[PDB]
Amino acid sequence: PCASSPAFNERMQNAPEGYYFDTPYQSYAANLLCGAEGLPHQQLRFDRAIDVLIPFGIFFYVAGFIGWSGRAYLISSPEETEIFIDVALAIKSFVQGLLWPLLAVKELTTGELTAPVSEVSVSP
Amino acid sequence: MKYFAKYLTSAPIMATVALVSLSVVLIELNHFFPGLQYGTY
Amino acid sequence: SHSVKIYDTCIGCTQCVRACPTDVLEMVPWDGCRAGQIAASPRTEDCVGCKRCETACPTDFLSIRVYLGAETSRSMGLAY
Amino acid sequence: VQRGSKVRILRPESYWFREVGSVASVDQSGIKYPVVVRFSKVNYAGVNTNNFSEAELVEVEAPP
Amino acid sequence: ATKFPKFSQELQQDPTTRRIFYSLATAHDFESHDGMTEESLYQRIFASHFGHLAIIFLWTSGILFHVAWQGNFEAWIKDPLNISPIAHAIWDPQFGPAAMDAFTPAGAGNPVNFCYSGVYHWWYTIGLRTNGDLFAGAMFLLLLAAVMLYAGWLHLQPRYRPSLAWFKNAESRLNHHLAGLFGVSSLAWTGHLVHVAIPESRGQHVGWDNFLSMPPHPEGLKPFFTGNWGAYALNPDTSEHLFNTSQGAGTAILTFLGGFHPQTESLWLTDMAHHHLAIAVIFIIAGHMYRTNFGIGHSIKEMTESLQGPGWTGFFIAPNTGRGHKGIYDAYNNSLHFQLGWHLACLGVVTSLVAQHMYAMPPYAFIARDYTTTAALYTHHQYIAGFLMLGAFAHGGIFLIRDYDPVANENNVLARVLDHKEAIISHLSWVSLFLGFHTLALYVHNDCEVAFGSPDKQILVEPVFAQWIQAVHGKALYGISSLLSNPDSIASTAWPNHANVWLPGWLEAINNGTNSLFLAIGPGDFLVHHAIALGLHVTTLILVKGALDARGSKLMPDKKDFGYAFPCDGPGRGGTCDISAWDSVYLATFWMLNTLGWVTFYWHWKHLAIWSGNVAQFNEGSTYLMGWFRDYLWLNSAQLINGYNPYGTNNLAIWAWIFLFGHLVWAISFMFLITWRGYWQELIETLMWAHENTPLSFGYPKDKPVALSIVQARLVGLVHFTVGYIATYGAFLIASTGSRFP
Amino acid sequence: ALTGSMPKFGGSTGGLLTAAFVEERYAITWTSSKEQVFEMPTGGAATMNEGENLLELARKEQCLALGAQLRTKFKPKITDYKIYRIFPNGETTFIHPADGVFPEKVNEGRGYSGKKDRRIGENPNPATIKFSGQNTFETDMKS
Amino acid sequence: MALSDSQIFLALALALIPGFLALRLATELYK
Amino acid sequence: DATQLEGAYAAAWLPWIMIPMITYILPFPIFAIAFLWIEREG
Ligand code: F6C
Ligand code: CLA
Ligand code: CLA
Ligand code: CLA
Ligand code: CLA
Ligand SMILES: CCCCCCCCCCCCCCCC(=O)OC[C@H](COP(=O)(O)OC[C@@H](O)CO)OC(=O)CCCCCCCCCCCCCCC
Repeated sequence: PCASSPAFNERMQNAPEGYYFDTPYQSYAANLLCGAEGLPHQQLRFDRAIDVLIPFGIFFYVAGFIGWSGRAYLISSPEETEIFIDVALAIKSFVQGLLWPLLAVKELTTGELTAPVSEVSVSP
Repeated sequence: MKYFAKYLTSAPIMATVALVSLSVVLIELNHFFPGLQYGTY
Repeated sequence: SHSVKIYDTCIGCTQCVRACPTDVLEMVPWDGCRAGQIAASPRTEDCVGCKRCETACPTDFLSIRVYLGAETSRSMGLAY
Repeated sequence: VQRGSKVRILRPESYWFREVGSVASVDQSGIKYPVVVRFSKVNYAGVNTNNFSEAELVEVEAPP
Repeated sequence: ATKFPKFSQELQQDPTTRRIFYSLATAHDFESHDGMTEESLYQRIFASHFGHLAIIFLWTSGILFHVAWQGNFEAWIKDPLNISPIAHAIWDPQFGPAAMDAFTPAGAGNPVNFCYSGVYHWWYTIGLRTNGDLFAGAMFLLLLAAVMLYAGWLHLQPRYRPSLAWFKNAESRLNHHLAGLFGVSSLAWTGHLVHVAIPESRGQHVGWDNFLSMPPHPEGLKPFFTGNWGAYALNPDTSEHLFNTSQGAGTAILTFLGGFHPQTESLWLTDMAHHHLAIAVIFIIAGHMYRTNFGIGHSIKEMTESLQGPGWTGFFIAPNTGRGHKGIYDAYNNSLHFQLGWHLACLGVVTSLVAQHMYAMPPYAFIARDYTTTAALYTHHQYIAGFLMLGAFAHGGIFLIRDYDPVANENNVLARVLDHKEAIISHLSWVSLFLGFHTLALYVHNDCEVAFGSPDKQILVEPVFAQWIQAVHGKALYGISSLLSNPDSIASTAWPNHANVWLPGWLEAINNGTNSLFLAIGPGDFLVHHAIALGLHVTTLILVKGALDARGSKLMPDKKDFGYAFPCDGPGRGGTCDISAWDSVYLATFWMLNTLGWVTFYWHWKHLAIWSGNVAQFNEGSTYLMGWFRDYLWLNSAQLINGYNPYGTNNLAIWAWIFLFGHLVWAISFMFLITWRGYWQELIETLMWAHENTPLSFGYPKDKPVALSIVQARLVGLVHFTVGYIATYGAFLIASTGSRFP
Repeated sequence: ALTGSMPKFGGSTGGLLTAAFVEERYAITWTSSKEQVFEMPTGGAATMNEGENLLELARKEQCLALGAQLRTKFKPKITDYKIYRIFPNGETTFIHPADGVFPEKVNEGRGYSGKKDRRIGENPNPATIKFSGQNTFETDMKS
Repeated sequence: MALSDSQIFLALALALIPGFLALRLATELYK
Repeated sequence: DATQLEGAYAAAWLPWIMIPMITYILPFPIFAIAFLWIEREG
């Protein structure tokens, strides 16, 4: 642990204080796992399971939000809506884009998330 | 000002406002703990 | 010399002939399209290979193809 | 195939292979590629229509 | 019309200087040659192979001759830790006496080159002890090269040229190569290892004058014929055995100790003799599988054509593959490009295996302590392997252009991967994009944290999966009591059998934290492994994309009618620069070079920090990119670039000169790579004006000066980029290691 | 044998070289209604005489660039230009217009010289014409 | 021990056999 | 010590003549032979 690490205290008690090392060296040292160089190492264990879910799972929501807002705006379109973003249809695809997680599983089973092999252009 | 609103809905204007609006997390990364590691939130 | 081949998707628009800088191409009667014309490439010993004829062709895919072949002093565009 | 029918292209070398385009006009002059098909999506050369045979088209919408 | 080249009438009609350049880079493409039949093609390739083996034997003979005449082999076997092996002698008349003195060591009377190829260690581990032994080997290889040359000349004679059905025999060749090129050769190498190498390792001299006298074992072929084979594994070399001397020696010839000889820090010679014997027996067995002309055996064609459909008699691990492997045997056997691109992929995987295995399990005596030799050998084989993997995909594309038959391969696996090639290319693109964004952004975050005075805020992710695979082999470096790390586990004990007699020797070596066998890895290793993943994925993207789009894409549907290498299809359709499949191997050579740069940079810095003792330099300095820039490139350059300064010259003067030479060649590449053809053609037209109008200038070009063609200059700039990239790093790696650790 | 006055020009470095007299030269003749300045394809400005003009150039592309300039940059257009190929023995050969019309029009009697009744995407794929000499468009079938 | 002058001259004379065998194979492969 | 090039090896007079032959005496004849080979006419 970082609290009992013997090398992590030589960056504790000799560093600028400021507001980037004083309110950040604490919460960090309480709940991190340092090695031998006095450096927090991002671990992947059972204790990290409810730690790495908030970077991994909460990024998946906002990334799918962006990808589904870019989808629902662009199915309802036609070469002027990409230049001049129609703010009304953008808000319509954002409101539906909020709960995109449900809509995404309401497309795969219905077969309207994927296109047929003969309805998509290919090359020789 | 009929097309002044339309010019403000153009791709560069939406681009610049989107970057500055998502990138204003300056205040989110200064309000509480300007250093936030993976296991600390 | 290069090989300039004209295929039956030609529509006789003449644009390949007009775009040729070295006069390789001309129009011949065909009755295989409604223009009644098709391109031909007899003076293909003159072909430099610029493919302006292919840029001028409107059909998809091109009704005229240039295949760069053995280089001569004419196809290399050499005034020396 | 006559004017207005949406057709899918069966020409492998076409830019719009396996794509739906609207028939503009069919030529009854006995030429090799009589059907003119027009596409909402342009090719690389900047051309959105082309002449096809009837044998390389599949009707997907009868004209209304 | 000239008479050169005789293999192409179209290049003889060429009135310009292009035919000289195109006759050099189309000379070995026998398929596209005038009046070439398939039979004449195979026969010419056979004779070319013989001439190639002759060149290899002449090269090895020359290495042996120059170590025996100008090296210090006999002086180096006395102390292979404090004496630098010598390659050959310098005879540059342009040296000043300051360079003659700098390239002369303490024990030499002339300027010499220090050998970094490792042949001293290899020859010392296999029995060679004197310059006479080296000279005898060199003269044997000279005569063997003459034999290969005569064989190649002989099989071009009309009564001796093999028929095409002989070349198509894929059942006889596999039997004779498995059993007789891999088996009998490895059995003979086991014979040498127990007759010469292990005896000379113990101090007894065995030569072609007393080997019939001296038995390899006290009971000569008594335990083998009687069936008691465990006698050959009795009384091995003790831990306090000194190589080439009888102090600590044993008598065993085939034992399975595992780990390393503790005095040479290399693999045991009894283990290597036992290895090559157990390899020879299995390969001699395996060369009995296919039928030639004795009825018994398999047919490869019937085995491949039987993987068509579903069911247990059919291809059941992928029943939805259409015609399965029908036509795949003929695609392999008829196409020489399919075979060459397949064999190049196999050889490029084996060469990377060679590089990855010979540093972690050193096979030669005292080569783990020759640091520059170890580094040079790893980098050598990894770059050879990257080139072989690049040529594998090159000839996979050339097969799909030239030899692929879409009707013989109708709806099989090959034609089934050609169908959905956009899925393969887009998913390689996704993996490449994910790896690149994440690895670069993690490195740049670490840079910005360290620059802003917060090394503690770096994102340091441990390679827990590879640390666990290090633990399942018996590494107690971490707190993971896994399979072989757990001493009373099912894997460690071999419960019914208890015959893993390799376990104590192997755990003496993996836990020994001084060798390279399973080095300790931390957060700086995870990032560079993800960079290597990115590099292999993007190189595979470029090569796979260019091979699968070789026959045609949407931008150029009839690309197979234009060949493998062609400049472009003009500026129509938006422009079609670098559209050929050859241009993909072109564009992926840069990415192969970059990936192998990352690989060898990682290996070299990891080992420099280990060899110096300051492993924390790489540990807490390889997680951000300025640490790579400053603690690796800038720091280990101070001795190289001071090879000659305004005060004098040391023996690193040639490495400084070659460092600058590689920089020059790499920069010259950018001239061919950035500037394109029409600029130079107009410049050459002005030069032609100037020459015809100057007095007293009586020469005139027989063949018209033209600028290098588009594909030609792509190849020339790529060759320059490659040669300068290899020269710069070869000069830096030999001088940053040979100076710190002389 | 060729009629026409050489256009009034001061000379240039862009003109004829050795290959003009050892390989081939081209000549373009045209009639102009007035004495007027054109651009040489070799660089510079020359003046065409009123009446018949004859100019020797090194390439057929230069003669066709000049001819395209004559029929597009001048009002009234000069469309009566004729291009000849001159050989080192003196032999002159009338090449443009090859027929006597103008390739862009259609004459009854020209004849097919590049036509391949196919549709490009159906050339014989190269696995079958390997050791033959033919390459994929210089063939006769359609697969 | 070190090589002798006669051992170097033996090498030089014996490499004339691959030297002319290589020329024979090069001209038999027909440039 | 080393005022000039030496050979502490057998037949050390052989570099003295072999380096001129391989590097600046025989190469221009070889270049001339190859130039005459590539420029000969049918
Ligand atoms: C022989 C033949 C001939 C002649 C005569 O004869 C000649 C001449 C001239 C004159 C006139 C002039 C001036 C001179 C001077 O100053 O400068 C020098 C250079 C040189 C190179 C010099 C040269 C000399 C000669 C070569 C001599 C010889 C030597 C020997 C013989 C060798 C030996 C042999 C053996 C076998 C190896 C020139 C020049 C030029 N070039 Mg020129 N050449 C020629 C060749 C060549 C080739 C191969 C190439 C490719 C590399 C080129 C290239 C070039 C360029 C880039 C340029 C330039 O810049 C310049 C000019 O333009 O101005 C303006 N060019 N030029
Ligand atoms: C940077 C990668 C790298 C490294 C460290 C080496 C290292 C080595 N190579 Mg090499 N080699 C490489 C890439 C590399 N190779 C590639 C990509 C090719 C394919 C063309 C070769 C082909 C090759 C041959 C034919 C031979 C070697 C040999 C050797 C060994 C002796 C030379 C020496 O001591 O150090 C110096 C290393 C340098 C890179 C010095 C720079 C010299 C520049 C590169 C000359 C440019 C020529 C060309 C690009 C590659 C030449 C490499 C080689 C001659 C040194 C040495 C272990 C020799 C050997 O096997 O010993 C018995 C040998 O005969 N290699
Ligand atoms: C291919 C292996 C090889 C290589 C790379 C070298 C390299 C060298 N030799 Mg050596 N040599 C070799 C084989 C080789 N030798 C063999 C087998 C013999 C026994 C006859 C000799 C006998 C020899 C002598 C007497 C001398 C050298 C010397 C030298 C050095 C200067 C060059 C020279 O004078 O050439 C001289 C070459 C010969 C007299 C005979 C060469 C015969 C080889 C086998 C030719 C190999 C051709 C090759 C396989 C074809 C490649 C094709 C092409 C694409 C490159 C140089 C380092 C000189 C030296 O020591 O410098 C200080 C010196 O004077 N060599
Ligand atoms: C037992 C009989 C026999 C043997 C020994 C061979 C041997 C050979 N054949 Mg042949 N062949 C045979 C029967 C045989 N053949 C029959 C019956 C047929 C008719 C079907 C053929 C038809 C045939 C053809 C058409 C060709 C060959 C070729 C070859 C050569 C290719 C392999 C090579 O270059 O060397 C090296 C390979 C090895 C030494 C083994 C490689 C194993 C791995 C890759 C390396 C070993 C790993 C190990 C770590 C190495 C460390 C060493 C290091 C420390 C120095 C080789 C010498 C090729 C040729 O013509 O060459 C002239 C070729 O084109 N053969
Ligand atoms: C077993 C190995 C092997 C073999 C037999 C071949 C054989 C062949 N390849 Mg090849 N290839 C290979 C591996 C191999 N390849 C590898 C490892 C790569 C990746 C680098 C390639 C990538 C490749 C491409 C892209 C192409 C081929 C082609 C060919 C064919 C013609 C080659 C040629 O034109 O003649 C002779 C060519 C030369 C003699 C050129 C030599 C110059 C090279 C490039 C660099 C020389 C190094 C330089 C001089 C060092 C100087 C440094 C110092 C002095 C300063 C031929 C059948 C061509 C083909 O099939 O056409 C359709 C083709 O386009 N290959
Ligand atoms: C390495 C030591 C120093 C090197 C110096 C010598 C280097 C090679 C010199 C080339 C002269 C050969 C001229 C052939 C003249 C000849 O007989 O022409 C034969 C052939 C074409 O001849 P034609 O059929 O046109 O012959 C017609 C007329 O001769 C009369 O009809 O040319 C070739 O084969 C070129 C390929 C040779 C490729 C050579 C490379 C092989 C390396 C050889 C190593 C030589 C070592 C010799 C000493 C041991």
